[PDB]
Amino acid sequence: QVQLQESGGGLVQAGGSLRLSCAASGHTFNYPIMGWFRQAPGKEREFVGAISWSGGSTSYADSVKDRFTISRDNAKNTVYLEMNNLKPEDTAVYYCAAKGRYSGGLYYPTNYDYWGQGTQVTVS
Amino acid sequence: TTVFTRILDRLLDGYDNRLRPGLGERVTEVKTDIFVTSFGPVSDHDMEYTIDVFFRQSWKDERLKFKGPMTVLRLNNLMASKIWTPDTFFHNGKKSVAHNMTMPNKLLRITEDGTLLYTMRLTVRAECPMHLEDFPMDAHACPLKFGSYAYTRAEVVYEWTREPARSVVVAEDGSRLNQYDLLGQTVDSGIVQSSTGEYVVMTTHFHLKRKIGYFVIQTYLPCIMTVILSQVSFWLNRESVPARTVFGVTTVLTMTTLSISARNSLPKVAYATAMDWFIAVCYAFVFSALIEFATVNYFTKRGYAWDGKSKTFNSVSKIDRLSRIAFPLLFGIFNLVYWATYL
Amino acid sequence: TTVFTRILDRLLDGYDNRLRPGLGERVTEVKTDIFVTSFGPVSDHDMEYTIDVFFRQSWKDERLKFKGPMTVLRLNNLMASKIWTPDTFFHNGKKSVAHNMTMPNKLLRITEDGTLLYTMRLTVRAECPMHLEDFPMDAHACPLKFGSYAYTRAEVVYEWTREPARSVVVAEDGSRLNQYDLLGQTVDSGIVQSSTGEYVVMTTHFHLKRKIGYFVIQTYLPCIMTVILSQVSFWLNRESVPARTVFGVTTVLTMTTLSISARNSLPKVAYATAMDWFIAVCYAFVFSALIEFATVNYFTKRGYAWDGKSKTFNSVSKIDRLSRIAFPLLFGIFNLVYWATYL
Amino acid sequence: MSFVKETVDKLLKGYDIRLRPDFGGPPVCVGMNIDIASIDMVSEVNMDYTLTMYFQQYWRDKRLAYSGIPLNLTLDNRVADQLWVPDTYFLNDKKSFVHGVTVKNRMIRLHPDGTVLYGLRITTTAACMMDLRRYPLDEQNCTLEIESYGYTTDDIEFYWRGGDKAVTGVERIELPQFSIVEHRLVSRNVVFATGAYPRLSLSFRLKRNIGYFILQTYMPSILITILSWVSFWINYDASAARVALGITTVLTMTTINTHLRETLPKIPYVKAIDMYLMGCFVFVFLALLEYAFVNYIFFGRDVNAIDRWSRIVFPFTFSLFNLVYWLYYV
Amino acid sequence: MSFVKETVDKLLKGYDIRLRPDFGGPPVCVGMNIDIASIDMVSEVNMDYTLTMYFQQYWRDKRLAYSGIPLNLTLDNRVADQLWVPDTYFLNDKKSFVHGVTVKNRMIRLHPDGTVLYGLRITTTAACMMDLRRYPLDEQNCTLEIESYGYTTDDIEFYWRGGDKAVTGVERIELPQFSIVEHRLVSRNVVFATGAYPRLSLSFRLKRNIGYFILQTYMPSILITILSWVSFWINYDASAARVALGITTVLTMTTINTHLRETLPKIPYVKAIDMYLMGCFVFVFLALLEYAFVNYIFFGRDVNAIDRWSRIVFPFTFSLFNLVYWLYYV
Amino acid sequence: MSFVKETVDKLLKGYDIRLRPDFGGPPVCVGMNIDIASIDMVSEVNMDYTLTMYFQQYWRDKRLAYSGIPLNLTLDNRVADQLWVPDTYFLNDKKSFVHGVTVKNRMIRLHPDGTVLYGLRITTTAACMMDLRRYPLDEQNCTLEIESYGYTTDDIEFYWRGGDKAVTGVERIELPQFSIVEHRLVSRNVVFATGAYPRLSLSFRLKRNIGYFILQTYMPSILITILSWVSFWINYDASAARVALGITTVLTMTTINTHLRETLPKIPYVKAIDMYLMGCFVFVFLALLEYAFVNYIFFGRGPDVNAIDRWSRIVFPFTFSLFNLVYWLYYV
Ligand SMILES: *[C@@H]1O[C@H](CO)[C@@H](O[C@@H]2O[C@H](CO)[C@@H](O[C@@H]3O[C@H](CO[C@H]4O[C@H](CO)[C@@H](O)[C@H](O)[C@@H]4O)[C@@H](O)[C@H](O[C@H]4O[C@H](CO)[C@@H](O)[C@H](O)[C@@H]4O)[C@@H]3O)[C@H](O)[C@H]2NC(C)=O)[C@H](O)[C@H]1NC(C)=O
Ligand SMILES: *[C@@H]1O[C@H](CO)[C@@H](O[C@@H]2O[C@H](CO)[C@@H](O[C@@H]3O[C@H](CO[C@H]4O[C@H](CO)[C@@H](O)[C@H](O)[C@@H]4O)[C@@H](O)[C@H](O[C@H]4O[C@H](CO)[C@@H](O)[C@H](O)[C@@H]4O)[C@@H]3O)[C@H](O)[C@H]2NC(C)=O)[C@H](O)[C@H]1NC(C)=O
Ligand SMILES: CCCCCCCC(=O)OC[C@H](COP(=O)(O)O[C@@H]1[C@H](O)[C@H](O)[C@@H](OP(=O)(O)O)[C@H](OP(=O)(O)O)[C@H]1O)OC(=O)CCCCCCC
Ligand SMILES: CCCCCCCC(=O)OC[C@H](COP(=O)(O)O[C@@H]1[C@H](O)[C@H](O)[C@@H](OP(=O)(O)O)[C@H](OP(=O)(O)O)[C@H]1O)OC(=O)CCCCCCC
Ligand SMILES: CCCCCCCCCCCCCCCC
Ligand SMILES: CCCCCCCCCC
Ligand SMILES: [Zn+2]
Repeated sequence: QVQLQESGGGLVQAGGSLRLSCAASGHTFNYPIMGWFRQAPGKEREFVGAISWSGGSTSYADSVKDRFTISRDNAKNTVYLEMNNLKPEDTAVYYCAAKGRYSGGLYYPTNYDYWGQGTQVTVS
Repeated sequence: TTVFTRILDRLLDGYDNRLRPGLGERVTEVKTDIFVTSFGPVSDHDMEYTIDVFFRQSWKDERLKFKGPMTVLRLNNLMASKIWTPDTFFHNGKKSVAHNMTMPNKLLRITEDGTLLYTMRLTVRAECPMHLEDFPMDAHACPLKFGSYAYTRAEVVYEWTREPARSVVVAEDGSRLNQYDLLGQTVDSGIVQSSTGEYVVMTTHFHLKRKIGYFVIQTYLPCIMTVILSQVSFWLNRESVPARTVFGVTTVLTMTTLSISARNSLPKVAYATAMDWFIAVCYAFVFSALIEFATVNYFTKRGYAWDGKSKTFNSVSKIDRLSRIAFPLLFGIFNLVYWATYL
Repeated sequence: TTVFTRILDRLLDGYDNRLRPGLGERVTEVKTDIFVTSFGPVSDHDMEYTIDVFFRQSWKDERLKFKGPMTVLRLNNLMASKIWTPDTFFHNGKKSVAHNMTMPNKLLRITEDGTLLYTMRLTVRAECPMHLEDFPMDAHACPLKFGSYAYTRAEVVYEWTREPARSVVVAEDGSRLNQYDLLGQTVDSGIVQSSTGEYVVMTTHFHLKRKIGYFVIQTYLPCIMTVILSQVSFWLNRESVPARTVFGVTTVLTMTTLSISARNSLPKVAYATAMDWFIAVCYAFVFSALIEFATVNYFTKRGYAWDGKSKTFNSVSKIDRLSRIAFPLLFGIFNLVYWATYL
Repeated sequence: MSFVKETVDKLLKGYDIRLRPDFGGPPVCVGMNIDIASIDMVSEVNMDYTLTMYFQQYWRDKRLAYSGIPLNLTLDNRVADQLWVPDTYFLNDKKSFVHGVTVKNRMIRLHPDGTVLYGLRITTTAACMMDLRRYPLDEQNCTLEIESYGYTTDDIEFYWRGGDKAVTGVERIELPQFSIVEHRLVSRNVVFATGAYPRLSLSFRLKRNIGYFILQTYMPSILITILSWVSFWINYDASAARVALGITTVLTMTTINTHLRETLPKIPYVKAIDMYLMGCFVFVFLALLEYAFVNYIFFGRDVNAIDRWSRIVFPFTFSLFNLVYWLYYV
Repeated sequence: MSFVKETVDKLLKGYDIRLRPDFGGPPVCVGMNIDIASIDMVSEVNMDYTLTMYFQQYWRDKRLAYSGIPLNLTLDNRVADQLWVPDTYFLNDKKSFVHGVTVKNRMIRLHPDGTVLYGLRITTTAACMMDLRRYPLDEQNCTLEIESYGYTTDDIEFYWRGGDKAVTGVERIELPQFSIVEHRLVSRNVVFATGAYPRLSLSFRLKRNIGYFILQTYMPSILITILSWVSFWINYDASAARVALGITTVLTMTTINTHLRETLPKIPYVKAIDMYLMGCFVFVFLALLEYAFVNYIFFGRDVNAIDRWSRIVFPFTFSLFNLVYWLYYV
Repeated sequence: MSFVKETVDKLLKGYDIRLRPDFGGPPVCVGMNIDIASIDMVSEVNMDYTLTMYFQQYWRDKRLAYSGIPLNLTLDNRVADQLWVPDTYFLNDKKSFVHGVTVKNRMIRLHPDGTVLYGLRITTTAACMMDLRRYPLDEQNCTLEIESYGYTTDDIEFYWRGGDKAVTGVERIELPQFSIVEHRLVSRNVVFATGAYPRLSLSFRLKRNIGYFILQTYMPSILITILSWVSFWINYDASAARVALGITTVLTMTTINTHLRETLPKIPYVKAIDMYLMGCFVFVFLALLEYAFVNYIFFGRGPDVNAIDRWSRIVFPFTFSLFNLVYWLYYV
């Protein structure tokens, strides 16, 4: 199994930057792909980004692209979500999820086995 | 020719090859025998062996009775594929070959009574699980099992054409083994139960014994001589520190060279074989010979040796005097236990 | 699209693909050209090379004339197999692949005149016998021959589409060689006689030259520096017997390590090449240097070296003084004779 | 005999193989069980394994129901070409084939109600991405993913037939280098751009046998390291003896490291065995480097003090290194 | 099922696979997307990589338009042999196949408006010319070239269906020796004397992981080269100790160099690693020469000066050699 | 082509492939010749060789006789599937195939009298049992056995077409490791319980080349052994020099033997090369053991020495010569 806990959320003024960290323990090698989602107050979970095991490959949602970045550190088993130029729409609960090696596409929450209790980020 | 030609065209009239002979009426009995033309190489790394055979199967199909001048018909390759034949397969086969050069190496004959003799030439790779604990002094029984893939014993039963011992025949020049001797084989049959029902299994075990002469000259003898050479240091004077340090340290490097090469020949298993223990003990002996001199040198008082013409001199170490007996004796004892245990 | 559809059906009306065009009437003239997409790797061990080509053949079949709105017709892979095409094969081919991904990589175009252009994408392994006596300074002309398998020159004749030099084209980025340089190519044609008749053969030779920079830094320089090192011993004082014995003997072991690895790169050929002879001479020079010291030591009298202050002392060996000149010079001469011979 | 022949002809007369059972209706439920004949190779270089298994699929096809024959019809395997079969494939397989001697190892057995039993003997090389950080103390988890290629969960559904007994033969498997600690059967749905698909997973947990590596790899390195400390018990003035011992143990350590084929030189990234061998290499390197100080600080300029401490620090530090290493990797 | 069966038979009846959609009209636009499964191997000896993917082609064929059925017909893979499909091939493909277990890994999906979706599960070995001069610090760019065999842009057009998202699964790639730095999609027309031919290119950039070579190659060579300097701190008259050290370091360095030649993938031309090993071999060769000079200038004819000088120049020059090496290669 | 098309279609009209020429009559005589293209590989480990060849078969079929055309009709190779061909196979072939680029490398050529020429380009891996006791000084005899799968000599008879000229291309074969010394053609009728069966055998005698082993195995071993004798010429008191010489030669000798085990083709039984390496290892082992005796007698039992070394300066060179004479005479 894998256990995920997000951190770094808080209040940031619009146009600023923020960094979220997700700490993973357990069979992290069995679930090499880490994806970031966000839950708006009313809408469903929306795919934000993902990163491979080596970390050289990444993918982001179209709207979030060119503002967010994802980095990985297998030594510390942590994935970071550096969010820049925050917007009011970005306010949502950001979840960290782990996907198995053969689970289909990145944008579908049903394909991720383990989730964290997403930290809250609100933009004023 | 016309009489012969008419029978062939008539034979498959109304014949359904999707149904086994005597379907829903009785059990189709298949009499089989094998002629091993060459018991091919055995691979310890892959735990498999090759075998070239003429696989022969015989059974009866009343639907193929015929009357005419000739009592036997040789069916064509196209005709052979139009009729029902047993779906025999090899249970432990890995990747078999049916030879198709220049034509398909198959032949199907039919007697007037409806008896079908069906032969084919096959090269079979089969699984031979090997327990290499006693390597290189191990023996194995490589099996060869076959039976019907689809038909349970209530439908198709196999049997040996003659006595089971005389049904699998090996050519006198068939043994193509470099590292084994083919002692013999045992031929048996039984029943196997699976998720789809019970099936008849025809089995053959080839008993193999590994030749040891290669490993004595390659591994055991050099290792024994290296151990002997490490003890020869006990007979040098204690004052020759550089000579006995080089002697001991370089004998260790010789064992490492021998020890590494011996494993590279072994198949990639992850348990200790017989040769692993012999190499480990030889390593300990050569290691202990250099530790012994560390103790001897720790009690040498004078850096000069006896000058040959006699000022006091070092006595001959009691550690050396005893080691000249304990080390050869302990190593000799270890060899009796090792060689008696495995031979 | 109806007009196009009708022409296709009418073309193969009565066409007999068992008979070549102009059978019993004239000689079929096939015009060929080759485009080499990649001159694949060359295997010295297997003595073969890979080549990926677009093989183009053009000939005339009056039985496939047509009239319609178009002047060129593309035939489906099923249609292409319905007509006569040259039975071209590669004489020195070992195992060739006609690519079939995603579809068959073939194309047959017919012009209203009856001319057929037939292209296929192939990967060919070809036999390239190599004379490795000059290795690593060897050059080879790897051939590529093709012709009709069954038709003699009285029936099918092959010609290059344009000037033989310009009929075989190698893509600029097509050189996929690691240890060779593709110097160039010569394109020829001729007649080869066999037991079945005289056949036309189209031949292409690719001239390869082995890059030597690798073996200079892996083999030659370490050997040269080890031979030089064995001669540095001549300049040590004659009283340091352990040092000069260790010096000479370990250079022999170092040469052995170099010699063993140097032959691993060489293909497993059972004859001697130009690198073996260079290593054998370096082995002999290192061996002789240790024999030189054995003779020097035989004439050493006093076991103590010069004290550094001034009782008599040994004189510098005349064998050493001469060996300091003869050994470097003789090795120098060998190198000039060796390199001038092979370069 | 003709009555059975006539019956089979009726079933295939007008049978449409391009259309699945209950086309447009509820999805056809396909139950699967596997008998594992053997696991042959488990290669870290290629990161895969070979698997020979008997693969059975069960489904109900009303078009193939027959009456008046109180028997299950086992038919010539060549009839499988005239029936609809699930488009099942192994999502992570690298190369696989169905055995074909003496005939294709394929079985089709019908039942009166229309149930079809479709069995194949398959050897498949499957990708198993192995984690070799802790090698040779590593534990692997190799899977076999069974999925429908074309049909979504609206058309076809999978299930393990017999629950956790749907896979047999695992207990009989013997691997020269691993032991099958456990195996699991999972069933789930995977969602793609083209829709959700049924998935069946079979996974094994492999624990590597460590006893062999102790004698082969770890033990020789340990002994050579202890040998290098023999230098601390030789007189400071025995320069020839102590340098010869020091440099020859360094040579021995390189010899072990270079052509120890159990080090997996063909897989280039750092493993636990690599750290240990280099840990021992650093120690023998320092034991010879210690004599440079001892020799210099006497002849170049206390001399027994450095040797006196090394007789404790080196044995003590090496045990501390071993303690930290084994705890970290075990 | 009969209604759909007759609907399908209606489509194929009179169908001509030999004619492309919109024959004689505008070129047929074929959209393509790839779902990468894995890059199993990347070999420098053969200079190629093995790729597993789901290769999808998407185009419109009016002859396959069907009405009355509000569903996208997912058909048996064998129906693909009765339709027209593009003659797409991979230009740099050395060997490839479609997986065939349990059935041929092929998919055909029709849509009411005549749109065809065509998927294949392909393993292909594609040629990748590599520049290994900077090996192991090299970065490789391996591509896949997709082309039409016998059509020009007047008949068929290619595009990446979905823009830069036409290729997915890149994050699935797990190469032990490399890391995928980037990938690109290129769409272009290749103009020859015979016309213009559509071309699609998928390319990956690979960065080799260096950590393995630090432990395995560079670090041992640095420690052996340092060990050869221990000679400078020993007495000039300890000839046996100083010769044994120098000559055994030379033997150790050759052992590292020669056996590394066997473990590494036999690239026969000078690389970055070759220059470093030869650099370290020259340094230990020169250290042994240093003692020969010291021994000769004493017994054959100051002496302490040469050792004092060598204690500084050798470490300093080796540091300079490393500085020039890593700047010129990193 | 109109007349030829009628003639060709006429011959195959009513042709029954299932029946042999002269069915129910005298046995059909099938002449064979082989044109060898190359002998690609000869592996001691697998005990087999790979052979590419052009394999021709000639027989007369009166059902295919045609008149009025003064030409030998070469027909598209696919027509072979419509004719009766011999059921010939290679009894000791492991893996074989017909080349198929660009088309199947196959030929059918009819002749007016009915003679059929049927040719294939075959690459076959054939089993060759090898006696490697005298390796690398061994001579091998590999064969190719050609037999009829179904028929007996009452039905089909084989012969080499052209006698000893049947097989060609041998002189052009180049092997990196062997040299073709001879080849023979044998025709015989094997007898079993079923009856007599036709058999043709093509055999080659391969004599391994020795140049590589002289420079790589024998020469290095000889020089190391001679080097070990240098200890006999050093003073008994030079213990550090004689032991270092003695033990380093032992190390060198094992390095040769262990490294010349993974490069060689892994034949696990005692060969001539093994015996020579083992003998040299014993000689260097004995040379080092000699100094232990010299050291012990002086330092151990001192409270003679030159005699043991002086005697060793003759016996060791002499006995090594005697060992070499026996080895080469026994193995050559
Ligand atoms: C390289 O790749 C090509 C394909 O790109 C391969 O060639 C294809 O091979 C497949 C079979 O593997 C062919 O598929 C077959 O098509 C037939 C088409 O029928 C034609 O004729 C009928 C009757 O006149 C017409 O009605 C019809 O319109 C067509 O003109 C089908 O009839 C076949 O179905 C039969 O076999 C299948 C399989 O056993 C059964 O399921 C069916 O019930 C039926 O019995 C079949 O679908 C395909 O047509 C080929 N393409 C081409 C262009 O020829 C090559 O084989 C491959 N090369 C190698 C070496 O692998
Ligand atoms: C090798 O590594 C792989 C991962 O790569 C492991 O595979 C995982 O195995 C676990 C089981 O050990 C799987 O988890 C189980 O999944 C079942 C199916 O989930 C589907 O259906 C549920 C609804 O029933 C959906 O919610 C879900 O989205 C899926 O569609 C669940 O039914 C199981 O539930 C069990 O546990 C939960 C608590 O976690 C309980 O609430 C349940 O009541 C029940 O007890 C379970 O969650 C997991 O899906 C697998 N992952 C992948 C990627 O396949 C292998 O186990 C491992 N091999 C070994 C030998 O260890
Ligand atoms: C791995 C072995 C570990 C052994 C650990 C052993 C550790 C240990 O305690 O050794 C002490 C001693 C070494 O004896 P050894 O002969 O080597 O040394 C003599 C000893 O020190 C005498 O006491 C000295 O005379 P003196 O009276 O002082 O004037 C004599 O000096 P010199 O007059 O000649 O100049 C020395 O040469 O050994 C034993 O007593 C047991 C021998 C059998 C041991 C059997 C072990 C197998
Ligand atoms: C492979 C070499 C084979 C050599 C074979 C053997 C060749 C051979 O004859 O060697 C011995 C001889 C002497 O060699 P070397 O100089 O080493 O020995 C000196 C010599 O013995 C004097 O006679 C001694 O003086 P004295 O008179 O007692 O006062 C002197 O002692 P000391 O005064 O210093 O105390 C010794 O050092 O060498 C040559 O003349 C070189 C020949 C050319 C050899 C050229 C070789 C390249
Ligand atoms: C392009 C080919 C380059 C080949 C380089 C060979 C260099 C050989 C140098 C030999 C020097 C010997 C000096 C001996 C001094 C004692
Ligand atoms: C498997 C654990 C081995 C630990 C060896 C420690 C040796 C310490 C010597 C002082
Ligand atoms: Zn080695």
